[PDB]
Amino acid sequence: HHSSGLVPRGSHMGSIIDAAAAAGPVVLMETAFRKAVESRQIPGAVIMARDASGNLNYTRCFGARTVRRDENNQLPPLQVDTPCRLAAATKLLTTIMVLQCMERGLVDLDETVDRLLPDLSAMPVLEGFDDAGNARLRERRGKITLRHLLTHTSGLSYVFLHPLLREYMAQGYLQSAEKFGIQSRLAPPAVNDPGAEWIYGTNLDWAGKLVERATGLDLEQYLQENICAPLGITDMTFKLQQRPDMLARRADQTHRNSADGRLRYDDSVYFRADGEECFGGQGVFSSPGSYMKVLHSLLKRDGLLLQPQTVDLMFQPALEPRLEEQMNQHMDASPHINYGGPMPMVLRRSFGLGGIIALEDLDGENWRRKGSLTFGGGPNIVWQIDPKAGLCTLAFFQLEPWNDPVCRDLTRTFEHAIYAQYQQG
Ligand SMILES: CCC(C)(C)C(=O)O[C@H]1C[C@@H](C)C=C2C=C[C@H](C)[C@H](CC[C@@H](O)C[C@@H](O)CC(=O)O)[C@H]21
Repeated sequence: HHSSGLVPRGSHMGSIIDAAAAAGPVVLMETAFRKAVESRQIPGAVIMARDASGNLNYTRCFGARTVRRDENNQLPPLQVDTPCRLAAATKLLTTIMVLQCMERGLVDLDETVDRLLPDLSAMPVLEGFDDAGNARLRERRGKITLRHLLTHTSGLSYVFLHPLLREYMAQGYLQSAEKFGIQSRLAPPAVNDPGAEWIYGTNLDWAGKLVERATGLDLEQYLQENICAPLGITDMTFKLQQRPDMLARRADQTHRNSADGRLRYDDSVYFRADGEECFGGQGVFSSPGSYMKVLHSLLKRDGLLLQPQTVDLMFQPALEPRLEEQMNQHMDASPHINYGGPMPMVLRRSFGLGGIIALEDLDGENWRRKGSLTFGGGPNIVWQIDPKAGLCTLAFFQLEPWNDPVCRDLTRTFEHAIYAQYQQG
């Protein structure tokens, strides 16, 4: 029997083991993250999950925001409020800003870009190269609309992804299209006509210019007034170099070397210069906490950023059958790029406004459902919103290259565990 005036706890090996039940999925998953930090496989990570109701409000932070030791010879922690490089996780923010312009009657999604982006309309299509080493350029067929930009179906690509453009750079055509070591996302030509194929490209850099020109505000000021202010966010900016308080606390980028799998400090150009202009495809710095506030508002359909019916538009498959099948073919054949991060490498998908849409359940009732929206950012950041499950999640790393196996595996383990314990319906 228990001791007088003391709580009856476990008094021997039998009842102490039985004092608490076995470890559930989330506890086991946290141990995997702690082991990855301890064994030096990752620098650190922040993982977050929320439902609409508020009953799920889960945030865990592991490890360091850098591999560089501080003034006290320590590795400072990656925190929920640590300023991080979002890279392509910026695209969701820019998509929201575009849709607000639509709501306010400043733009129409199906109007051609010619009016606000005559500099894009005038850009030719790079068809190939001549034998002497000269670009063969031609006129675009059909018009680019704002909806082509939001769905990556405009004909635009990225220089570091398409072979025609990689050659274009090698020939010296983009020597003068860069400042502070940051290359312009507006200078390079298109590689196809609009509507022809899904191609990942500088579409949101152009869409951000459209927002600036539609509103008469620079994207930074538009961001502050229309996304940050309504959510009470004070640390989300294109202009990190103008915020000494964020600079003093920011993450460093870490890179994993292909040869020995070791983590090294990545002296990224993006952390020493903001660049002259706001690039809505890649340019925002923020904390995981503030990014989750964006995801959560969208999940809740609380009208703080967009009207609920406009948010619903983001989750609708935007691609006609021909493009849907071409995008899926491309993505299935490109696991070395892997736009979908932790998702199964073969999956029926479409593209919405702001990310990839799952057209089927990822694993029946165990994980993300049909209708879920997702994308990511370079440093292994992955976000998703799942209206059917009533969940949104984010996994924030500051580690390149994209599609790192350790990060992807941990991210999958995180989501699986959260869905197993907390998914509803
Ligand atoms: C500039 C990087 C960008 C496009 C904003 C970005 O976040 O896309 C990420 C997001 C992810 C969902 C899909 C991606 C598709 C293709 C790439 C492997 C890309 C990461 C490339 C990056 O590791 C190297 C660049 O940073 C080079 C440069 O900036 O010149 C990666």
